[PDB]
Amino acid sequence: TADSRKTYTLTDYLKNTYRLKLYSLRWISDHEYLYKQENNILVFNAEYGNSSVFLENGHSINDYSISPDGQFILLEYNYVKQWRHSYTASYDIYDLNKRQLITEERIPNNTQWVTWSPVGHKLAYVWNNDIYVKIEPNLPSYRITWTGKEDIIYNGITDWVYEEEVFSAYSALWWSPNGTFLAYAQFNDTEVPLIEYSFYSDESLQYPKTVRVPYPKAGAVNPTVKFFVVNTDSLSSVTNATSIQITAPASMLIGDHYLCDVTWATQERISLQWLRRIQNYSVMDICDYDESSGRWNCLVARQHIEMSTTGWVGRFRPSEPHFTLDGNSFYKIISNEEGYRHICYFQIDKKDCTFITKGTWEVIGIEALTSDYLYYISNEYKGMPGGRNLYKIQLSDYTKVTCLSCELNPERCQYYSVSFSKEAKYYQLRCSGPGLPLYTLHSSVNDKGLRVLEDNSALDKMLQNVQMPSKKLDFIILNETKFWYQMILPPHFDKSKKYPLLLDVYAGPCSQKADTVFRLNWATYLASTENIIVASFDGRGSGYQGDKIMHAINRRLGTFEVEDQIEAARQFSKMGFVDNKRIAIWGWSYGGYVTSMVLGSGSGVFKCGIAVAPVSRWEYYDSVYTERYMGLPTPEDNLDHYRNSTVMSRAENFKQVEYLLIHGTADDNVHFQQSAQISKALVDVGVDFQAMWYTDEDHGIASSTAHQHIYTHMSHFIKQCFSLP
Amino acid sequence: SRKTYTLTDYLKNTYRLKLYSLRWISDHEYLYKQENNILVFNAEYGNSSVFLENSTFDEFGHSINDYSISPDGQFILLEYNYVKQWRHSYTASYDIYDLNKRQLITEERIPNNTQWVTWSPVGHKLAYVWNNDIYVKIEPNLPSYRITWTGKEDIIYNGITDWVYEEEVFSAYSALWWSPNGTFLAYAQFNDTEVPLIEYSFYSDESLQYPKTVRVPYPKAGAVNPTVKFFVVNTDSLSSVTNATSIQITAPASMLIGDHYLCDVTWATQERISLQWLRRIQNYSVMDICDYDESSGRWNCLVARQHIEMSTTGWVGRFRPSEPHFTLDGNSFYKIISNEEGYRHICYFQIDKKDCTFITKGTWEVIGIEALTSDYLYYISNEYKGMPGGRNLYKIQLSDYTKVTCLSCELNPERCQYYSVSFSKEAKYYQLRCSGPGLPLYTLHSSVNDKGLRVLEDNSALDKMLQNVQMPSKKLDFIILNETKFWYQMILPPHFDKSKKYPLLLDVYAGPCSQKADTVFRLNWATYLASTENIIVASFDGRGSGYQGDKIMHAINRRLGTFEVEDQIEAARQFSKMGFVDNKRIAIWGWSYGGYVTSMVLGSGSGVFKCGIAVAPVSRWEYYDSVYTERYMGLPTPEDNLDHYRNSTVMSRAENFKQVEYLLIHGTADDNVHFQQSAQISKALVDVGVDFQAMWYTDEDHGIASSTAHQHIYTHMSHFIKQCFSLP
Ligand SMILES: *[C@@H]1O[C@H](CO)[C@@H](O)[C@H](O)[C@H]1NC(C)=O
Ligand SMILES: *[C@@H]1O[C@H](CO)[C@@H](O)[C@H](O)[C@H]1NC(C)=O
Ligand SMILES: *[C@@H]1O[C@H](CO)[C@@H](O)[C@H](O)[C@H]1NC(C)=O
Ligand SMILES: *[C@@H]1O[C@H](CO)[C@@H](O)[C@H](O)[C@H]1NC(C)=O
Repeated sequence: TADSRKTYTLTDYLKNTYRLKLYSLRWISDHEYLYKQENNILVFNAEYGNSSVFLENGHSINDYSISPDGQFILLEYNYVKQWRHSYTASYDIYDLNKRQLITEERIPNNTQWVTWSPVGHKLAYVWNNDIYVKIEPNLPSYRITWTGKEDIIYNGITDWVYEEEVFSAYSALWWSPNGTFLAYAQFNDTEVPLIEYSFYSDESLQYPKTVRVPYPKAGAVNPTVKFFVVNTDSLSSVTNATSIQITAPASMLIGDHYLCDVTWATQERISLQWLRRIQNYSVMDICDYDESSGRWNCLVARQHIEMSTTGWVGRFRPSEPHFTLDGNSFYKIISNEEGYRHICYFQIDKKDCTFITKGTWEVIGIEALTSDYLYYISNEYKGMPGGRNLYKIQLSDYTKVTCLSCELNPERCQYYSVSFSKEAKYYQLRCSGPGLPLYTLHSSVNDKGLRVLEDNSALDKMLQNVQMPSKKLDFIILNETKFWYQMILPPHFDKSKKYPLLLDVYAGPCSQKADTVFRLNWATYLASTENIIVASFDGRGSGYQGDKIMHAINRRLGTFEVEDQIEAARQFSKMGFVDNKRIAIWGWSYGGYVTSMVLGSGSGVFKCGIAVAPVSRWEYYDSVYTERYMGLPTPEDNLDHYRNSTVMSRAENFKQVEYLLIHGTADDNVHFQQSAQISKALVDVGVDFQAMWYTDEDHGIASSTAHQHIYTHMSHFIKQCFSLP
Repeated sequence: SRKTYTLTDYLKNTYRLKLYSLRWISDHEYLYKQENNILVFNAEYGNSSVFLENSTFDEFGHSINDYSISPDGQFILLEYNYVKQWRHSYTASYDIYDLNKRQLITEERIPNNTQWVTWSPVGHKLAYVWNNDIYVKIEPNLPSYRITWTGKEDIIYNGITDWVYEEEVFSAYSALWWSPNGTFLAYAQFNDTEVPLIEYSFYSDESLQYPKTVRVPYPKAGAVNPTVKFFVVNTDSLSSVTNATSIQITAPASMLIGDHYLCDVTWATQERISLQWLRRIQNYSVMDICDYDESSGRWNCLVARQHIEMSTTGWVGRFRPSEPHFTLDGNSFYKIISNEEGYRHICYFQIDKKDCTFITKGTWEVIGIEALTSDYLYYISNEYKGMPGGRNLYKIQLSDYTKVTCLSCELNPERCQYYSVSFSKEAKYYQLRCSGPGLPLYTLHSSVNDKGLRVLEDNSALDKMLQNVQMPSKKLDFIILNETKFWYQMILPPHFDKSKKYPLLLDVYAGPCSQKADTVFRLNWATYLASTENIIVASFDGRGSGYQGDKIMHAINRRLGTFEVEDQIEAARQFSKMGFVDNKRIAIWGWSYGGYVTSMVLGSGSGVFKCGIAVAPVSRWEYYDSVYTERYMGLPTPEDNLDHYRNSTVMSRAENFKQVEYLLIHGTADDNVHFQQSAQISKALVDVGVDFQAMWYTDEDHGIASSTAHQHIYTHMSHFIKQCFSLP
């Protein structure tokens, strides 16, 4: 009479047998959007529901991109991945009057970035590290920049560290809304040291190649930045156009520093956010074009400073300013007196700022700013850090708070994100759990529910045939403070049996792993098929619960986060249904670091662990991330905690545990170096362990074949550790 | 019951073999280090005195790695700051102590980053290499004379080898040869300008923030090789007012027509030198004999004195052309050469005649010529009892070479079947070294009447320790497959029941030229496996091992990864049907060429092997070096042998690994078999969805021989095997 449905199996996960539909769409105006219906790209109506085929069923096309004036379309193909965001591609442009490929002045192959202007059909592209502007797809490119040099000078695109860590994007250029100006950044990596690693390629390659990338590790030379802006409107200087530099404020010129972002606030006002390499001080420069000359006016009474007292500035970087349409006001998320991030309103002419939200909860992002409302996401509802809901607040009197999503579907839906059309006339709401993802469309006017876009009924019906695990989300209180955790529980869970326990850890700063999101992943398999409980715990300083929790780790990575994982397992351990002799832990990247530090703790709580692409020593990781939390590796600053918080210093304690260490050899992010040094430390101390390298894989180990292999291999390891035939 | 031989005993050298390492300094005396200081011994009577007391307060301030006494006993050279490079390559600091006073030499010292130093064969001249250039000192306390000016890191090598010449050709770092006197210094120059680099990462100390890329000129199969020149200097010509002049000797035109190697150089007299050259298609070698012309300063290589070596069945020599052994007069020499039925025997040559007379014959092989006097030749062979894995010393009369005496065969027939020998100057005395199958035994003899003089070391101390350990036994025997017998050994666990069912590890190497079944006493990993874990460790010599004639050896010519692999499987099969072996628990492992075989075996689909360990395997011959690879495989081109290069990769057999448990191990700083090779294996297994185990050892080279890594790799392999064999 026991349940005899199939379980959710490893093959299920790897083959993606059970598909989550995500209804991915792209707004193209205020009332119409783009959606791929299987083989076709449809255009839809927001007001109603009429759709029409836009493009229906040699070159595999990676993406299509239409100009804001509807007259041309770009398609990229021959797509070749670089780093996380960076790519090269070929581009051809077609007409939108006569669906015909433009034959003449064609964008070069090996182009690195392309972008329409916000209006009209202007195009700027980056190729061999220099910026080019096409006045029209048929006419000739104008060369804006002549300094570009492989691995040395980057114009209009980022170098490695700016791509991964500060911009989270490859693009380093910014059209004015007019289309008049084109702003761009220039990066100089001349003195940045290179990470070099072997790349083995196809078996046919007789000698291995070595990849060389400018990559500043903690306390190494950082690249330098310059900011320029060019007038594309009138630039009759066809051979040599004239670029106008805006310097950082003298506040920044005292040492090395970063450009964090640029925002055009109006047609002739641009905002620059700079940050010192000691990332506890950031300045906002407001710069105004003066038509009498060709200069810009930054440094004045318009500077807005942000200092961090108990940590660093922002979560992963200073918050983005949102400007009014007549932009001499802007809204920005800022940590307040009690240490919770809320929205402050700014006036551009001096003054401080005025908060318009408050409470023991955090605004995560401002999603849209209209002439009458500000929309934002927060975890206010039900006091649940792991929840996310859409809110709107009235502009003039900001007391008026409506939640747009909270009560839509409170059982199924506790984790919302949003996508607004042009002018925020409509929005797609995206519910990511704990139910099956639910995707709805709304009009802002009365924010009425128009339609349900996707309800994942299909998946739901399939899953009825499968023994699926449940997820429990709750909290424990260690010394005065609630700390949240989640458990993935085997089907037909029986609190009178003993189950093995896998702690899934990331535990990096700014981070959150106990949440309300629905996932089908490796944990799903472990719970369903192998009857393993998979838990996650957010300790000090996980994110989204105030600075007192988040900043607890400042200048002291690999202490309190590791501590809290241990004693979380101890508490989990005390409940009757957890087998104390079969507790394990695994994690990736920062999670690999914490796993390794836990296993080397000597705690005696954990039987075994798996570390995938771990950091091992903070001097090995990039300057922007680690220096944010760790300061600089010098005697004068924080060298001392840099040295006592390596994995290698704890190798002796690994004698007690079964350890599995995995790393891709072409990891450009966390370098194979880091695991190479862990293994050497373990060897030197006489500790046995298991290892696996993945040839030519990077940080994601994300090739279809490698993806399957790694999870297969980890499943074998876990099962043997827990004595599961 | 008694204690077993445990893994720790192997790793910690608990039970040590004692050696007796001596250095003949004359025709009747040898040096020997006893505990701390250096003794000099009279061979006839065995009495000794102190040559150098236990007082390194001459340096005192540096700990000495090694040292070297000048031939005339006047000086001692000590090295410190020893820094390993490749297999034989290293760099060091050096001081010279003048033994006939008390003081070290302080002015005109040997520079601190020196790459190689050697005394002359007599007297106390010195030649050394520093920044890739050769220097000579006529006296330790006189200034150095610079001989070469072209030296350039990683590009021009004077007096020292580049990678491929060090590893594969000379088997040494040195590329200089003093004449016997020695008035002349001969040296080779290597030019690696157009040789592609192998690049790999070196991670170094934890404190190194950025990994460094190591770049080494290394010719892979069918790439641009280094070129060589050869010179000789008249050292007696160096004076305060006289420059160094380096006379070139050019290769013969039969070599100059294409790519070629310098194989070896042998001084025949104080005025006569032999050089062996080898074509890159290694089917053809030429030996030149060159005479010094007094009033010219030239070296004359008469065409009439050339001798050429060709093969049909295969390549020339075992790993290289054999060495010539010249008579005192220098007008004749003896060389080991393959005969009509493919057996290596001693041929006698006159330097001006092409036709050579064989003076030994039989279905066995001469391994080496050890000594030549005016009346006898001494050599080692495996003739005795028809056992290819035994070695005995014989002597043969030069006149009636039909008169042969075996000098070691019957000295101790049960305990001693594997000998090597060290003769004195002019061969008045010799030390016999017995290496198995019993405990090592060292003896001294007089050549006069092959009288035994005394036992030097009998390892009595080790035997008595070993009486309290459960030691395994060694069985050496053969099977016959078709027309031929093939030899194997088994390490047998103590208490060995021939009806009970034992798990079997096949220990394999099986590279060309090689031998894994023999008479040697070893304390190793297999000893622990047998003694502690009760596992039988077998090895098998198939096609094309030595030392059993060209018929067996050349069988894999141009076909690496075929018959070698077949024969290991067959061997396991014939072991299988023994009542004392469990066919459900057969494993295989090997290192280097042995890792390749292991891998090709496991990927075979044989069904024989449950599991397997490959340590630093070759996976694809295009990845390995020109000299070794092309010897057996020719060139990777359509017109030659590319078809089989492509047919003999481990990667091609990836899908067949589904059925076995595979552990793949490789050091990341392997300069010899590059990590690339295992990296391609792993990728091919990944791409085919085959699970396996892996281990890298960062910064370890081909031998994985660092103290801690050695310990780690063996305990890791032991865990793997035991779990394979359901042992623990
Ligand atoms: C309905 O939407 C389609 C999609 O583009 C559009 O073409 C059509 O004009 C819409 N219908 C009306 C009457 O607006
Ligand atoms: C980049 O910086 C280097 C080193 O300071 C300098 O020589 C060079 O002029 C800079 N390049 C540009 C285009 O600014
Ligand atoms: C050994 O004794 C012999 C015979 O008395 C003597 O001639 C010789 O000097 C001694 N050798 C040494 C090195 O002690
Ligand atoms: C080394 O060979 C190159 C040819 O590639 C040549 O240019 C150079 O002169 C050679 N060096 C010597 C010392 O002959």
